[PDB]
Amino acid sequence: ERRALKIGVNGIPVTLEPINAISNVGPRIVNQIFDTLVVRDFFSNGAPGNGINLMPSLAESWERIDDKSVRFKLRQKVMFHDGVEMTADDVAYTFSSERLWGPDAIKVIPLGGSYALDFDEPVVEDKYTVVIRTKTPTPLTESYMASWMGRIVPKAYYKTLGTAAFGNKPVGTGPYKFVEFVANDRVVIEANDAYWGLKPTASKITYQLVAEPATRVAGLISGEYDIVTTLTPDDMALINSYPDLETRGNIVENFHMFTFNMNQPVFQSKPLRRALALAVNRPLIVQSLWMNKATIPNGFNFPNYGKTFDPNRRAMEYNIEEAKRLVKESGYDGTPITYHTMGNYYANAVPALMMMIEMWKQIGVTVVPKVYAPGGAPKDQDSYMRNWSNGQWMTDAWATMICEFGPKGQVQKRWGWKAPAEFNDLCTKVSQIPDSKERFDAFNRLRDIFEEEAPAVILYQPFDVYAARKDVHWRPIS
Ligand SMILES: O=P(O)(O[C@@H]1[C@@H](O)[C@H](O)[C@@H](CO)O[C@@H]1O)O[C@@H]1[C@@H](O)[C@H](O)[C@@H](CO)O[C@@H]1O
Repeated sequence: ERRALKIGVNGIPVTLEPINAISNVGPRIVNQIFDTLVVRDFFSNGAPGNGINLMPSLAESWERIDDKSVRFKLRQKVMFHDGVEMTADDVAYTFSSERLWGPDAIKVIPLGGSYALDFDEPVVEDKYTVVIRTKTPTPLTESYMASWMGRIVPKAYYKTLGTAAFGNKPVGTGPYKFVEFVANDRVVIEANDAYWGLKPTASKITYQLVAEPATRVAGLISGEYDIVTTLTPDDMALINSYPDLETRGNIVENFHMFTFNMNQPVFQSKPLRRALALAVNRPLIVQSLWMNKATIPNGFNFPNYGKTFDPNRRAMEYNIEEAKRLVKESGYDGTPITYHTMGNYYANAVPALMMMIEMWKQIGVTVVPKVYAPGGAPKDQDSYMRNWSNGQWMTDAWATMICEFGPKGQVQKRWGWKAPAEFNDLCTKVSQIPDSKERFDAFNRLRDIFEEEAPAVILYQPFDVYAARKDVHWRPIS
């Protein structure tokens, strides 16, 4: 009745510590090991999978007390996988200064600071009651707890081991418990029948790295895998021609992009970055490799932002005439520039890059592909152009414009983007004021500056496709 599931995946996270595993490949695993206080109802308000009403999970109930404080009443007798009961101390530790948003915490969870709300120290009222607090007002606390930043960790065990060692031997409250993790190869988790919620329906799940998508499709066809991830619309006809298999595709709240190491002199200033941005013919790429199913957004602007989504925003421009003009003004001598990609970790990463190489050749820029295997990533000093993605993880434009591209983020700090002062002042301003005409117009100014500066270039939202045996009725692939 309960089968062992074998999942062929595009990649394996570098760790299983829930925040440091935030990526396209970590959530599908950590989502089964850990739980959150609340969860989004993906089908609320008639939504076809992207609904936002919040429902109980580790917290049975919650009340916003004021514009800075939310009280959570926790479920009782919830057990971590090692048999330690979960209490308000564990939830307080999860969002503490020590673990997440303090100065020392940023050394081991490098992105904790940039992805945190403006937290103050949680208050434990009793064994099953915790108050999550912010130093300044924010309405996002509750939805933040349903996000990939809100997975609850065990205080005693986590603090003893440290963030890094915990990541190799994680302990959570989720429906599956950790078995093994082999870097760049597999993760195995097993049913936790002590789970507080619905009993797990699989006995074990193995996430196995299968780098090439054609090999994943072939493994599903042979019965080696029950489920496979990160396919494209082109694979659908063949898979659906098998009566015992099926595919599922949808536009994800994530965008593919290319970006630059702006510590490098060739990309320290905007002209050549913007030239490469203006030479990208996105409809051609979408028509050639995505069967016109991938979506091109009107800027760094997505419907899930709600009040900060601008449905009337103009399209991102394509101007080869201006791109040629900016290549010359930059003094670009013709030196080849590398573009690093971990194979097709991103669906259509290598075929899209080859099309963009030809587009860039037509504006006088020579770009060379540098394709590497998992774990063979280059040092920052050797990275020039690279591909990336950003999952739009909040119902507010704060994510990912401010958490990734703002003054506290990795694009400015690690990757050297010298953002104009107006950009960083606007990031600061929006994080103070509530939803209004002022906030809506400020995010539009940030979007305008993003396109002028080109620290990254948005390509499209992929039409994500996965496949599975029709007799596998539960697929832990998030
Ligand atoms: O798999 P990727 O695209 O990017 C991951 C990186 O996170 C990871 O460090 C790198 C090396 O292992 O491999 C991938 O490029 O995940 C991004 C996050 O990096 C990002 O924080 C989030 C929100 O913006 O969106 C996505 O989930």
